[PDB]
Amino acid sequence: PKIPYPKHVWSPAGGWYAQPANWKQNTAIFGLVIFGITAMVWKYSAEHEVRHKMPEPDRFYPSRYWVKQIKDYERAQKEKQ
Amino acid sequence: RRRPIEETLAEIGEGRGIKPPGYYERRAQRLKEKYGVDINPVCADPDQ
Amino acid sequence: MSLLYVLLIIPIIGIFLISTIDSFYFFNVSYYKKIALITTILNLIVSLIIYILFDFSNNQFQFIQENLDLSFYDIYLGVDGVSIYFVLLTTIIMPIALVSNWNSITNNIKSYLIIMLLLETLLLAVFLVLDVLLFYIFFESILPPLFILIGLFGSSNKVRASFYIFLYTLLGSLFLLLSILTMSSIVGTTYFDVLLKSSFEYTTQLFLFFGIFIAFAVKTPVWGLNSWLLRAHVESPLGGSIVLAAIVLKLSLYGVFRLILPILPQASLNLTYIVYAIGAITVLYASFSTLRTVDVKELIAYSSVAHAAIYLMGVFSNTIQGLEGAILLGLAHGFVSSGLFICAGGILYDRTGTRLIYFFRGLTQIMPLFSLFFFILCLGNAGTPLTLNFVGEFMSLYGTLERLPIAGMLASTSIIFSAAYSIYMYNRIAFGGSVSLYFIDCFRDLTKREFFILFTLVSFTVILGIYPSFVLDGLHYNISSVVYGIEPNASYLT
Amino acid sequence: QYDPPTGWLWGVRPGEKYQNEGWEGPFFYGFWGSLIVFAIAYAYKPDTSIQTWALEEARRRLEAEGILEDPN
Amino acid sequence: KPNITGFDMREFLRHTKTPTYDPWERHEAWRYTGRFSRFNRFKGALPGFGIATVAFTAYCVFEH
Amino acid sequence: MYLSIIILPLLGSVVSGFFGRKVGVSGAQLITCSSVIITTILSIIAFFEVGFNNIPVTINIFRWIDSEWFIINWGFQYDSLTVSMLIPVLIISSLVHIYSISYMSSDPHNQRFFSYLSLFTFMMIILVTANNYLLMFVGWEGVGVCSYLLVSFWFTRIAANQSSISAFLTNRVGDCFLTVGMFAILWSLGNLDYATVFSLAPYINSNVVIIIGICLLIGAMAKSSQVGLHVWLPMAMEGPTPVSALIHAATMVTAGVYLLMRSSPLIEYSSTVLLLCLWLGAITTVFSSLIGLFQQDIKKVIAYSTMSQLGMMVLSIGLSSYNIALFHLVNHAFYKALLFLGAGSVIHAVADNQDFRKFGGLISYLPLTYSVMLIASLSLVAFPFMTGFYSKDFILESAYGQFSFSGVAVYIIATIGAIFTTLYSVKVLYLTFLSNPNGPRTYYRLAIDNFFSAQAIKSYKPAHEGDFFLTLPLVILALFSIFFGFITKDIFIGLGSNFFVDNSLFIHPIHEIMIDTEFAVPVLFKLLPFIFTISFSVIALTLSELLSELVIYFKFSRFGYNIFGFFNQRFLIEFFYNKYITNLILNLGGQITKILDKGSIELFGPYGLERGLVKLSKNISSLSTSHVTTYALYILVGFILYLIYNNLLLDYSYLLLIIILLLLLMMIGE
Amino acid sequence: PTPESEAFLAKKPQVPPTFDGVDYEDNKRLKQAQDAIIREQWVQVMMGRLVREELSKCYYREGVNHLEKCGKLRERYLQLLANAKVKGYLFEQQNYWSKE
Amino acid sequence: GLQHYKIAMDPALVRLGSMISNRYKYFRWTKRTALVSFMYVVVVPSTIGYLAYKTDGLWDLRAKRRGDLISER
Amino acid sequence: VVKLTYPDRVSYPREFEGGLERELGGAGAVRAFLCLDD
Ligand SMILES: CCCCCCCCCCCCO[C@@H]1O[C@H](CO)[C@@H](O[C@H]2O[C@H](CO)[C@@H](O)[C@H](O)[C@H]2O)[C@H](O)[C@H]1O
Ligand SMILES: CCCCCCCCCCCCO[C@@H]1O[C@H](CO)[C@@H](O[C@H]2O[C@H](CO)[C@@H](O)[C@H](O)[C@H]2O)[C@H](O)[C@H]1O
Ligand SMILES: CCCCCCCCCCCCO[C@@H]1O[C@H](CO)[C@@H](O[C@H]2O[C@H](CO)[C@@H](O)[C@H](O)[C@H]2O)[C@H](O)[C@H]1O
Ligand SMILES: CCCCCCCCCCCCO[C@@H]1O[C@H](CO)[C@@H](O[C@H]2O[C@H](CO)[C@@H](O)[C@H](O)[C@H]2O)[C@H](O)[C@H]1O
Repeated sequence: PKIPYPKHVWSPAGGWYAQPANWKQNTAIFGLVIFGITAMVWKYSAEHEVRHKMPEPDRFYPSRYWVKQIKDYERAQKEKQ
Repeated sequence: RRRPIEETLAEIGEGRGIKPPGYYERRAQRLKEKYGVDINPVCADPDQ
Repeated sequence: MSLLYVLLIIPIIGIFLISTIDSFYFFNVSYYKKIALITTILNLIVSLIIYILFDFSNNQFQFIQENLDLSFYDIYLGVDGVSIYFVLLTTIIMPIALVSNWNSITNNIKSYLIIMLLLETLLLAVFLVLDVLLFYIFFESILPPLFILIGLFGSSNKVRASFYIFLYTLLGSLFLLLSILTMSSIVGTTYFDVLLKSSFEYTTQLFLFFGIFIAFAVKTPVWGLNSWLLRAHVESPLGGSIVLAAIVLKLSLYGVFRLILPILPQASLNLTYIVYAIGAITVLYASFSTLRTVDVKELIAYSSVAHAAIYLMGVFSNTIQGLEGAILLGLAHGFVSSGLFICAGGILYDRTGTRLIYFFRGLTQIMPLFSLFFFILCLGNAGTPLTLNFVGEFMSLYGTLERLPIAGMLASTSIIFSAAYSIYMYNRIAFGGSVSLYFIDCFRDLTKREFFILFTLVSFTVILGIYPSFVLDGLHYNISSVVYGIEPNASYLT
Repeated sequence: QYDPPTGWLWGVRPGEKYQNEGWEGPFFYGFWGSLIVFAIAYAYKPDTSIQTWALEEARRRLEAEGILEDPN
Repeated sequence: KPNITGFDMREFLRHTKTPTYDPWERHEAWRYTGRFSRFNRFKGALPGFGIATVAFTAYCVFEH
Repeated sequence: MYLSIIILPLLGSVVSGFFGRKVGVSGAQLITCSSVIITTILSIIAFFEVGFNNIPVTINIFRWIDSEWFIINWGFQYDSLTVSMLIPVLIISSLVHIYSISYMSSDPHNQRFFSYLSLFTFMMIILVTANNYLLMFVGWEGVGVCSYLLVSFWFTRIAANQSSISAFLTNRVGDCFLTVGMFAILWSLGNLDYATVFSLAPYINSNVVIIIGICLLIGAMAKSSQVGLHVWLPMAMEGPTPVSALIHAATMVTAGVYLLMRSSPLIEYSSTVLLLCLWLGAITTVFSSLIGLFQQDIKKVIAYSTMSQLGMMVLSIGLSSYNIALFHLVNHAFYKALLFLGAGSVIHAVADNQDFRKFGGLISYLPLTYSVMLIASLSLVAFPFMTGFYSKDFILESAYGQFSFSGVAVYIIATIGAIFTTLYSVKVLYLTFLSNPNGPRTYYRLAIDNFFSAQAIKSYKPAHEGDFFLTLPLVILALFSIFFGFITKDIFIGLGSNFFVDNSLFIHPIHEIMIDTEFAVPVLFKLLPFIFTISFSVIALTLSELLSELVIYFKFSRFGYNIFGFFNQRFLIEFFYNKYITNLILNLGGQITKILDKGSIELFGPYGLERGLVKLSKNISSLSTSHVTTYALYILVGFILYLIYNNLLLDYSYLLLIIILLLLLMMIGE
Repeated sequence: PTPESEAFLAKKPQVPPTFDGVDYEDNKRLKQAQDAIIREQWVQVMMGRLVREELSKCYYREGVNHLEKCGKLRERYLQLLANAKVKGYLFEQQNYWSKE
Repeated sequence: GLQHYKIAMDPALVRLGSMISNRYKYFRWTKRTALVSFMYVVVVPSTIGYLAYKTDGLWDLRAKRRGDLISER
Repeated sequence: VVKLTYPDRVSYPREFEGGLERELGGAGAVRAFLCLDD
């Protein structure tokens, strides 16, 4: 049984049992605004992460695909003989 | 406006952030006379 | 004319307009309120213009006007990086002070607005004047309009409360007057630039200290002496309480960077152990009795005593860190104490008409938005990281410890006991059961006015707590001229 | 099964609307607007901090020593 | 000397056993019988032990 | 990526908390859960990336506190120790969210609950990824706020309010000492970045390490609930069960231990702090094993079992084998969180009842719960070849491995802790599943036998098992509780393993014991905990079931009535703190308020001066009578005194005595 | 060395950081003396900041081997930590001290 | 000023607050009140001040290494 | 009772060549065992 509650109370987190009908549309919109903020934070990390050791050419290290310091090293290392 | 350094030291005393030139060598003496321990801080650098 | 006089004249122009509009019309009181609020917006606009043009590492007073017409008492207005943020706090606070108390005054509305517009002038002055006798003049001109702000718009015990602040603040300020008068007679002036050059003899400085400290212990206030604050900061109207705690309490915090640190250094150094003992005691005795207070507004007032002790111990550390932490904790208390008087004296007392904590319980169930802001404000009062209050306490306590390690360790008890009073009050009012049974009918949650002044004040506390360098960059160079000391290999260079 | 969302925001019942008291006008345009304009201008304000100055010299003193590398 | 109440610990502890006759005997009969007999009680205290033990013996003989 | 791990749990919390209206209960649950799920994969990747390649990651974003010599950055450093901490933190957060989709399904306020869960995860990330001690302190305080917000989630229960104040202020006590210790580092070294503190520690004054070490120890034990500041961990079980699973027994308690493992390249330079950590750890293992044996609540037992394992980890730190405690730490969060989730299922399956006395049978009704919970108890007791066997029993043998008195003592002491651990773990599995039914009959009525005629459609409630969101964690957590010890026992234990070679766990070559613990210990002490566990388990089952009369003779002996109530009452510690410490402070506050503020301060001040002066002036104005004859005499009297004064050349002091003596006579009436 | 920035000319002290032979009633000279002592103390403490930043990179670069490879940086940083504090000018303004 | 919402003002609790606000009018100098008024105001702060006097500049942790002493005096 | 009867150590402190004095912070640091007393 659901608790009785006053219906005049406004709460940013819904209050009691609050689910809107349009919640899937609101949820989807919030997903993109999150995914956009995370994308800005990822491009920040890629360009500001600092490593003093460099990954081996053959071992799994997916950071090699987005981090400038590493990618600039392997591009320079891809120049010899 | 200015006073002889010795004059101010009498009222306040050397120490409490007032470290007049030569405070460390004097402190060496003061600690040796009281504690009886020779001060010899570590180099903290393996070369020279 | 100088741009620092424009800060003074605007509230003066605003008082004139409030008194001369009814002559162009039985005009509404709503139009009285709009004029006073617009005219405090302009001061804030100007004050930010002054801050953009400030020079963060200049050792000369800035925005000065060359007078060259000497008299006996001449206003000299200069801004310095140690005084700029006190001015900015004043000009941000006074619009919220007006908006907070927008529907609660109900009578003598013109007189109420004219006092606050008068107060903003006098409190702006006290940070802007370049003399220590000029400083005293404005530091004590705020006294008559505050006697009337409490007796006209105050609560039940308003008459005794207005006598207490006036007479205590008058008495304590007259021991500061005797010491200022001695300094002027010896030096010939009280203009800052001529005093800071001059070095007083140790015995004279030991007797000027007894006189500037009697005043500031009366105006901090320390525990033995705070009986005026527990009356005045409570019986006063909401707008009175915001100015009294955020701004008036800081007149002596900024008055130690001018009156003690640069001109009486040997006294400050040799007597610090007496200050620290007093400060440690008021961190304990005030914390112990803030637990047992049954008046919500009085509980907030008592919290200010414990906070002020931490900044007083910081300004007496002879360290660059405790000095900046003292200014930051002065600013931090300004925003946070303001919000908790808005919660105590301006929302519960608006809805319940009582301040007794026995009638409140479980206000989260019907006012969720009040609870959210009340908890954030309560955590800043508890000195929690991410707020500007935490930074001010961390740096204040550090310098207290580096200077005299035992008193800093007793001052650090605050960390435990500030948290205990703040959470206990919050838990009793918002949480702590269900909506209380003394509430016969339901209570509405925050209005759009109440939301946006709490939101504004809370926002200042967080963003300044994340990036305090907004205020630290101005302080570093100017604060670096109130430290007293030398190091053996860095001093007396050739 | 979830209930519908509800509440009177600002105490405004679903029929009518929030009546403007007076403060809203200057507080939203003047008070806050002054802070946004202050924030926008604060970006272009030159940095006169003592540290930005002390860093540039202190780098040059360390650069003479092997402690910091000199580009030249 | 015994108390004015007839209670005593020694007789209290001696009676701490399954009573021969109980006015509530039928009402409480369920907790100790059927699904709740001792065999079914610990029938599944070790769930996979039976399946694993025979399976492991298959592994052992596989090597030889 | 690394700075995205930090940000995702924060972002989901904002949507759920200040935007729960817009997304709804389901919208919040998906965003909160999925955002934390995403962070978990990013951190699984970061483990292979940082640890398995020995590539520490640095990032610095901006200044936090910039005063001269004090520059604290909003900066993060990913190293070998960091990525070890994240894996339990993020998986247990990820699974507890999924668990909570069904546990809190009937609660009115889900958007607030799931928000606090995301907020809690953000703060542990901040705690373990900071560059400096001060940003570490943001998460340290942050998780403290998040704990208070979740032990008090049902803020209408006064019990919950009391336990949240207790969680808050007991943790704020260790905050004071941790801040005092942080002021020692700034005073001694000018900065509090980790790299600075550890690069400089070997040369620092030995007595200064003993100040920093004893402050970082006192603060650590407040969060890790060691023998002294531990009163709050039991009380945290007021908040919902999934909070107890993540925060109060798998992640927040860990921050106390992580502070010592992080500060290892510093506190190894004091034997005092290590010989203090050692005993503080051993006292708590027995202090909390005895208490849990005597509790009637499932969660109070499992909370006191958390405390015993925490005491083992600090034992390992004082033993100076840091990598061992980092192993027990990661391992414990798997089989501990499994118990709470498992015991969370049994509480939900009945009536939200929590008492052991009213649970029985329920092994048939809850088949999965018993197995998974016995998966956990076998590793909690460190049954051979469980995830606990590779961590818990290595501390015991490494304790004896350090051939000193203190090492042998804590072996004996912790061994007793082991035997009482096995004892209350039998108490849990026997009472709730293997016992005679003890609760009401509705817990047990099936539909096979027909007990109803006109209401057979409803009114059964035969303690059903939970749904998918309830069981999928338990089964996954149990799969960890089996294989995880063996699979990582080389990363952490090894013999000469170089996982922590970035100085994340610096052990001083004057302390190491691995070689001795590998070879010196005899087989008897190497194997002894297995014998005790296999001996007292069958004994305990026999006493609890076969011979169900001995224990009551003990309880109703007077000697046993007292020993029972000494432990059930938690060593009387709460009673003494609440009466002697807490209530002393309230009466001190009352004495200052009543006797001084409203008393002697006002009697010796404004109210005293008011009362005296008004009486004084009434008397003086009683002189003024408008009688010219009396006025003339007064003028002549005042004339004579002037002539006497300025002709006898009397001492000026003689005058003031008269003047002051006169004023007092006007104070006196009649 | 690094070229001296344009912003590093308006704030560069023109005077030796002392008070010897400085008339106090000449305010501009006295204020510039004060400013010259403040900036030397600040450059000294920012020199430590930069060495500490190098030490940090050396620490994370060498890992276990930090105890042998970063000692020169350790020595410089530990010298600045006792030689440099920002102590102000107020003591030096009000006292004259000489080598003799 | 503004009319507030209806409160079941408790006759008991109102007079309890009216007791506290007026409490100081009845404080007397007894042997008990002097003892508390002497310990809190004199003894405890004098005791704190004495420790603050005797430990002033006694210890410095700044830059001190092994072989050096924390004590400055 | 543990103090009265607890074992003597069985392993001699491991000898390091040179004390690893260069790998622990020079002479101004605590160094491992090297041809000393027991
Ligand atoms: C050094 C002196 C002390 C410093 C502090 C100075 C405080 C000055 C207060 C403001 C001046 C007096 O303020 C004055 O209040 C009276 C109250 O009767 C107002 O007078 C009016 O009040 C109400 C307002 O609705 C009218 O209905 C009434 O008919 C009329 O008398 C004036 O419009 C206002 O200007
Ligand atoms: C260091 C010691 C402190 C330094 C100086 C401090 C002096 C402060 C003491 C002022 C005493 C209070 O001053 C006096 O208080 C009483 C109330 O109590 C006021 O009396 C007033 O309040 C009462 C309340 O019932 C009403 O009858 C009426 O409004 C009025 O008579 C007087 O108007 C005021 O003259
Ligand atoms: C932390 C310390 C704060 C100190 C604040 C400043 C103190 C001011 C000094 C004088 C204060 C007045 O001091 C006070 O004098 C009045 C008389 O005037 C006395 O008042 C009373 O005295 C006796 C009781 O002792 C009564 O019987 C008498 O009826 C009454 O006059 C108080 O007992 C005394 O304490
Ligand atoms: C966070 C703030 C920290 C700073 C404030 C507290 C600092 C405490 C520093 C204590 C150590 C100071 O320096 C310390 O002086 C004490 C004085 O008894 C000495 O202590 C020793 O004294 C005698 C010899 O006189 C010894 O026989 C005795 O075993 C021991 O007590 C230490 O050998 C010395 O190292």
